[PDB]
Amino acid sequence: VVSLAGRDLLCLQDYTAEEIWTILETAKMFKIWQKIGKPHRLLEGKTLAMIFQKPSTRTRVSFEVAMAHLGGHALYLNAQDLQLRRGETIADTARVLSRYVDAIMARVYDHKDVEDLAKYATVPVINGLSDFSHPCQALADYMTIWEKKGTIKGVKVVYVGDGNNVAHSLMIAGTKLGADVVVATPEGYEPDEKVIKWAEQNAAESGGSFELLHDPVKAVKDADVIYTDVWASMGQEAEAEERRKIFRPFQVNKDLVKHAKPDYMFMHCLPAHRGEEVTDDVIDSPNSVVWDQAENRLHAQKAVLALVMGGIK
Amino acid sequence: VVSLAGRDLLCLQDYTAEEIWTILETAKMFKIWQKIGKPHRLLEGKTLAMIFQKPSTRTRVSFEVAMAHLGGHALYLNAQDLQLRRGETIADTARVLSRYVDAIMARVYDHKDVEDLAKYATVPVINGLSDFSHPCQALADYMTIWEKKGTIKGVKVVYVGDGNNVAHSLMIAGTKLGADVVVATPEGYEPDEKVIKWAEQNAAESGGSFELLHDPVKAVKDADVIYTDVWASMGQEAEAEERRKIFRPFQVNKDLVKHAKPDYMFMHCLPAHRGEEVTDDVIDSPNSVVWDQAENRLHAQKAVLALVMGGIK
Amino acid sequence: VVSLAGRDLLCLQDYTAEEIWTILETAKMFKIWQKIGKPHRLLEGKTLAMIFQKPSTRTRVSFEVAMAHLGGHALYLNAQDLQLRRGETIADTARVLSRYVDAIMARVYDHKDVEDLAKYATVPVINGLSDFSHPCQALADYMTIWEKKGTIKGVKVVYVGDGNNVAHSLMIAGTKLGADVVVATPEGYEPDEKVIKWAEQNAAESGGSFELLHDPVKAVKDADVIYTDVWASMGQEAEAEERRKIFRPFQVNKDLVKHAKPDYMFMHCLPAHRGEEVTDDVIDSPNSVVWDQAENRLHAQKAVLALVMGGIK
Amino acid sequence: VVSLAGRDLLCLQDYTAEEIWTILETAKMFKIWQKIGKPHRLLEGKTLAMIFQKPSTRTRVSFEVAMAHLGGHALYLNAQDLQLRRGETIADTARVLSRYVDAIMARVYDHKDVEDLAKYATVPVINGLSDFSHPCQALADYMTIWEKKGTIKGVKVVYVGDGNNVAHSLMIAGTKLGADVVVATPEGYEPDEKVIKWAEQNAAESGGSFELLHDPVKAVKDADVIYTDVWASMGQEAEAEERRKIFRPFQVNKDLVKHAKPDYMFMHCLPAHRGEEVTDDVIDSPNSVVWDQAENRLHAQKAVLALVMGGIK
Amino acid sequence: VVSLAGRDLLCLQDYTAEEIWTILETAKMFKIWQKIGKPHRLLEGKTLAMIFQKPSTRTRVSFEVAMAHLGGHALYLNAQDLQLRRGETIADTARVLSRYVDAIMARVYDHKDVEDLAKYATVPVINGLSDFSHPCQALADYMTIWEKKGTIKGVKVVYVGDGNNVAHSLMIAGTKLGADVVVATPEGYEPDEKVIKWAEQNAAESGGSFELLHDPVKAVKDADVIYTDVWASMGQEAEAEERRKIFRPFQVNKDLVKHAKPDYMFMHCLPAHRGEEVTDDVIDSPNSVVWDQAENRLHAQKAVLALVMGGIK
Amino acid sequence: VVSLAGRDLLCLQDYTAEEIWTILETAKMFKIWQKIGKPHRLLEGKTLAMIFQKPSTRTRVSFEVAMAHLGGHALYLNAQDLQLRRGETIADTARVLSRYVDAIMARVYDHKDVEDLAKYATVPVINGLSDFSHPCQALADYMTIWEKKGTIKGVKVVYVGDGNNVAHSLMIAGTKLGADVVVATPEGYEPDEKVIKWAEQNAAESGGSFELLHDPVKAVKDADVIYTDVWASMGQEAEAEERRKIFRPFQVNKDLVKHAKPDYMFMHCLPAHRGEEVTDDVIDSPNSVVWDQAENRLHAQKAVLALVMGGIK
Repeated sequence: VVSLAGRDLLCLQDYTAEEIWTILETAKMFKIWQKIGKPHRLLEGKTLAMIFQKPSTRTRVSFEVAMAHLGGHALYLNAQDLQLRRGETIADTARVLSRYVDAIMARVYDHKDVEDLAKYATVPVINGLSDFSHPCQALADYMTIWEKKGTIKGVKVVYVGDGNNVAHSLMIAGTKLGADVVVATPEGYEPDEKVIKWAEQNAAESGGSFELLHDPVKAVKDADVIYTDVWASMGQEAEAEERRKIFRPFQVNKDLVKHAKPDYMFMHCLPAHRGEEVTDDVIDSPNSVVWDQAENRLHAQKAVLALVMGGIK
Repeated sequence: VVSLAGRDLLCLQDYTAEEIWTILETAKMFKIWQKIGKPHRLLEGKTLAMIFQKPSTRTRVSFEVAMAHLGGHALYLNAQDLQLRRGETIADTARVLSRYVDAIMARVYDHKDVEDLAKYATVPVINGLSDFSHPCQALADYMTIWEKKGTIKGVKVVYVGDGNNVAHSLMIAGTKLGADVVVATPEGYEPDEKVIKWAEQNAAESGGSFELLHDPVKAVKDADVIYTDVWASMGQEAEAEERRKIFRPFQVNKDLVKHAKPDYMFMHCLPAHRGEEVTDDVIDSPNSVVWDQAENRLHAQKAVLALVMGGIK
Repeated sequence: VVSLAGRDLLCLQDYTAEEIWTILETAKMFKIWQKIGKPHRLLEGKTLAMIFQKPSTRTRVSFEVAMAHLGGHALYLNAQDLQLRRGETIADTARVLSRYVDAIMARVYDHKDVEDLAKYATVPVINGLSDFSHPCQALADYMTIWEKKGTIKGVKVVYVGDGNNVAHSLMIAGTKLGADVVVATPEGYEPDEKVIKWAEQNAAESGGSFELLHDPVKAVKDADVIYTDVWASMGQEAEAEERRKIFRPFQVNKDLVKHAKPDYMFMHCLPAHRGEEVTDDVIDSPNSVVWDQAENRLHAQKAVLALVMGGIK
Repeated sequence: VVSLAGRDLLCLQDYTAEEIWTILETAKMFKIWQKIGKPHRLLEGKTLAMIFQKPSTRTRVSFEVAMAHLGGHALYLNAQDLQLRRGETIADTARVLSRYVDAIMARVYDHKDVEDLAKYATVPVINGLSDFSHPCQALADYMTIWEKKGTIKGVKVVYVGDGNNVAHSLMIAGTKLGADVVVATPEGYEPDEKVIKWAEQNAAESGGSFELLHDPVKAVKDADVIYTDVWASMGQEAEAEERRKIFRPFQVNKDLVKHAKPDYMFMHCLPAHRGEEVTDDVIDSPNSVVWDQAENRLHAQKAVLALVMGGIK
Repeated sequence: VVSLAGRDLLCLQDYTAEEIWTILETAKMFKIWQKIGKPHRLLEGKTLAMIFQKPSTRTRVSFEVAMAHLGGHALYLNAQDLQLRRGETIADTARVLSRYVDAIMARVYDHKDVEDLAKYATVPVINGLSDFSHPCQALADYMTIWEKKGTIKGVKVVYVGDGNNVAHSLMIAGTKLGADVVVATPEGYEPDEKVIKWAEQNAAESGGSFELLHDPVKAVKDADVIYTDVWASMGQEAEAEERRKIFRPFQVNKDLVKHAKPDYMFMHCLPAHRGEEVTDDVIDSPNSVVWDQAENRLHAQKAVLALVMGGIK
Repeated sequence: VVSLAGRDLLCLQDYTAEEIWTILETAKMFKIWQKIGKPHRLLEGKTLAMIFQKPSTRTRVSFEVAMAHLGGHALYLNAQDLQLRRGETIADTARVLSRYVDAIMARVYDHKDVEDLAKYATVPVINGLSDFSHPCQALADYMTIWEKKGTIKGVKVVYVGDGNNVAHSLMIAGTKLGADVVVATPEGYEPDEKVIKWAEQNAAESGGSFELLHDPVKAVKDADVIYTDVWASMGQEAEAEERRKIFRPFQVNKDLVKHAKPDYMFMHCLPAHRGEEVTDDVIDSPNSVVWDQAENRLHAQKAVLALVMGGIK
């Protein structure tokens, strides 16, 4: 294990497999503490400023509950209080905030904002969701796979659907952890080339693999976990619901799933659009693991805060 | 007294008189603890997610202060973060939330929502206000009557004005507790028939009574407590202020009150529209009890949280 | 030092120099406690209701972090939950709130509102910002000057730009503390005459001085600290950016500053509009003290809460 | 309330109504503490020797759990370890035991034994069950009636079946508490005359009443609570199951019960012989209260130990 | 890991591999805590009623010591106090007991009794030994194999001798955990067909295997652990010591063992009948692991109590 | 004083006078702690397994109360749970028990059993009573003499009656402590020759003495303490009450006692058979000290547990 004291968590490609393992182990520990009822208020009086430039309840309550469990306090800054680059330069808000709080967690559209926030920060900055990546989710996801499957190594996890931020992060972490990851997406909707390049170099070292495809049924062959997420042009509606014809084939359903292992795990980072990317039969099939996966958002984030704030000096 | 560990509080007709008494006694106890300065952080590290689909400060601060006193933490979810049936099925948000928090308190329009929330919950669900009922208010109200009057039994409490959610709850509880309750409302504005039926069966058992009327001065005869609330077509304005001509006669004022006992108590669940349902002379007369009644919202809710979360197993 | 138990903090002209010194000393103490890592949860279970009628992050997080450090809890009431004089008379909300919380801190436009709030309160009311004054800022400001300069007495602090609320408060406190204060503003934009009168009577007693001027370069002569703030017709834009021609001469820049002492301190209460009232060269010059000044908002407010709530009886 | 420090609890006729009320109030308090999860280890290191001359699980686990909750320790002495008058004079075992433990609770056949035990004791002696009386059960019983019914005063509690030890105690307490008690038993099986005499003198003072009868249906008329217990010649079997013909008419069943109030409570001190003294329809009817009644054995005994051992001097 | 809060432990076929792993991990943790001397009284004031319908010291002291370590209290109910279906219906004793204690652990002959106990319970019920299964032993056993061998997966554990309750449980767990399990028994003495069917379906999923045989030397080939237990017609004696001729060939001895791996582990759940199923040379050979295995009964049960009682809500 | 950490207490001839003094001093200390109400839970979480092969309440409750006072837990194993050499070799039960508990205290017939128990133990073994000796009683006895008489040295303690286990131990300790001990017994009923030899060698070193006699009146001449115990063929009854004619002369009574010092102390280890070995006049004469002596069983054993378990390493 290694110290992460004072670190930022913008993107996992900055992390070594050992650092990402440090967080999963501490998280497993905290999860057990919690199941047996053992208190662990390790951050009394510590404060975490959560800046939300676009709502997200799962992230807001998982970070807020995580801090409460550790005895600290998360303040919730909204878009009606905190636009970033509007009433003051991002550098200035970072400077002042770092005089009051102990760590910042930002949920922002433009990844460059969370990056600017970190550069002038002085206090650890965590990325709860940007358009480029979602690290906290990957940690929860691989934590889940690790719990259920017993290992992350030779597991074929395949993501089907639009290549977005969580897709990026599933690639970066799994490939760093040694998993054989494959992503299948409609032709013009594949992950950013930079992260694809990343995924391949990462893969060499962890004897994992990465593989882009454009045919779901091929991708999902003999899969251990099938993962999906909501799809493109979010806010599209009938007035550009085009995502339907193109993405529709990718919908995780009874038939697609049939190509995976009998004991495959279905994952989705929520929210689900039952009917689109996934059907009732799947999310609710006993192969579904969406809730344990949701829960691990609490444990995993509980570990990164303790690790990056607790290691004080 | 009885355990309420794990129970939901959607409507008091599900509660026995003993269960409602359990909460009032624990509440009286907590109120005394508070007056003498004795701490009682019985829920350290416990979290309560408050979902507000429509604002309400009295409820928001009474639940939030109640949890702070017990050492726990209430997270406040707004309408800009949490519409219910919009970005995800109510069943799904209930499932995920119940993986993070320890109890949910919802303030929603449609009572069916709080009901759906409870069905998929796994964690206790409390109804802070729906269009059908307001249990937390009745508990505070009867707690107040119990304090001041010394008993709830043979007390004639009469509600005058539109038959709404608090009207429903005043009927359900008082009639369960043995009070002689009467509700007087303009002809087309009387409580839901289902709760009226409830009130009558309940009344048989607690030797109380219920009685619908349509003439305030008759209703308020020899009354111990006269209760009122804001009136109909809320948001009506001059463009359908019709509530004026019809409801106006019901306005609790110096003359109406004159028919009640000399030592009658005036109650209102706030907010007051001084000038409409009640006049300055009344809410501010020494017969008014609106503030002690407001305060008991803290003590009563402090008891239901401790009772339904504290009794853990 | 003196007790401030139960006091309100609407405006510092109500305070004696000893009372304002009591708060600065307690604040210095709390700042040292904090630097050495010594806990001081003096207000466990205490709650502070923050009413924001107009956003302000620096105030919101400084009060919220201050209460967390003391072990209490601040509830944040927004404009979407709490308009003041809309759904209920300010007297009524004050009455009910004072049945739940231990102190109220209001950020409101009309100073008369914070004044009405205090009159019906029962619980201490603190003014986090009104259009007439900003006491919490002056305390932080003079605390900063006291730290850096070693004294407040014979220090010439000069404010340049529109005479607003913070201008009012810089005058009232500095002049009460014995500083030689001067305010320079464009001809039709000078501080309220009432506070100017105040500043002069105050000055007699503390052998300080006050002096209105309309020429920045004269004002800033041999100055110890040069202070500025954002300027007039806020929300003006190009459609009445008139503030430009008139205020432009007042812009704190390399040349203006050149008239001050070599070791002068530049202060600004933030937010800064780099380019308008101040330029990059100044706020970022090593003479700038804007961040220590921002930080002292935490320590100073931490002292007023402890002082006005801690002294319980 | 009054001190019971150092007292013995052999029979309730030695207790005043105030003393029996002291124990019920302390018990109600402890019950609430328990429902909210508030610890109360008031007897750390204290030990209670339980002597069982004839098995009884309900008593053994209720006393043992009660002491664990208070942080003390109950040692369980069986008939294979402790016959009383066999290997040593009862006076001698009492003397030695009182050098080791803090209170003794004995479950013995001959009431004279528990009486001898107390005479040489030095340490409080509690009677968990003798052939003459069962005080701990009456306390639980009247506690239950008090909880459910709201008072003990004008409540008609009627016991039907063999007049035994619990019958004795129901008479002694209820009549001391002001209840209108009636006992109906087959002709040759009525309570001891001494306790019947007691019941009548007691009744005068508490405006209650007592009344022996020999016709169940008459006895149960308009009853609030109908109570029964197992019946005569225990161990009789077919070889003297005579109790059948004679007692059979007394069996609490659907028809008998029909004469009581609609909201009557059915009580039984357990064990039940479903089929004999009571039928499935009754013990399991929602009018049955046998389990809350069983539970109150814990709370009531928790109060007598705390009261008679806690009040140390 | 997963919550087991409120669960019963009658048979491990109800448990997922993850749930059984949750308990082993928590157990490993508690074992380390214990070796370093770190306290963990996680269940203060909690009580566990142990019902023994047939003696068993190893189980009685392991559960009793486990609860003492956690700060709770186990009450021991014997056959002289608690026959089940004798003086009262099993449903009734379950109801009353669940009003006093926090969990029940039963050691009974007929598995249907422990099943009935759980159905009317309200409080978690643990099966310490029935004629169908012994879950607590399997957990200890696989915990031991996991410690020593480093994994449970590809380990060939073979059980030789009468197919009884522990045989059932070794099959159910090992096969659920992925081990290659084989059971060899004399022709008419093989495990129940239902559990054999279970073992095979379970095996498919955990890439383990199961295999019934009737020739010990074949069974023990290349085995990692050789397990045995006492044999048939217990209480048989010379007057039906028939078990001798038939079972004798199965006796684990120097020769049989010789077919296993050099580093094989010998396990037995005790009591041993040195001379029958195993010889001095084996139980005492350095390949024997019977005591570490016995010890893990403490750690494993310490984990299930903490897990099923500690996770309170 | 000296450490006794990890020691066994089978027989006091293994102990030096300093070791036996270490225990008496620690015992005196614990007795004072207890009289002033000072807690001393020195063995939290520690467990003591008491194995009783033949009942004994005084020993069972003194060890059980002693452990409760120290915050540990004694488990009571009976003859219906633990025969020693029946269902498993004594070596095996010792091995397993020593994996669960922290010390063992055995009450067994055959001293060789307690000796075998200790040989395979790993955990301290204490002998609460065997047929050869009763160490815990001697410690209490000499503690008593030490308290009352002020010293043990030149005190003539004489034992009259059958030479049994306590006789053995009175000889071994007193003679080790320097007392002048004499034992008088009917001709064929004198202490084992081995311990008599012991007593004489021991006596040389502590300038005490030992002396066997067969005439009580001579023995009791000028005695400081006269000690007796129950007599021979226990279970004899009229069908071999022969002990009467032979032992009768030895009965401690008014006349015999008359030969002792005026301030002599009468001791008996209980149980007393008032009428046989001693008469009412003696055990109850103010010269009797049987109860203080009984009480010191608690203090003395409280010291050996703390000493042999507390000194951990």
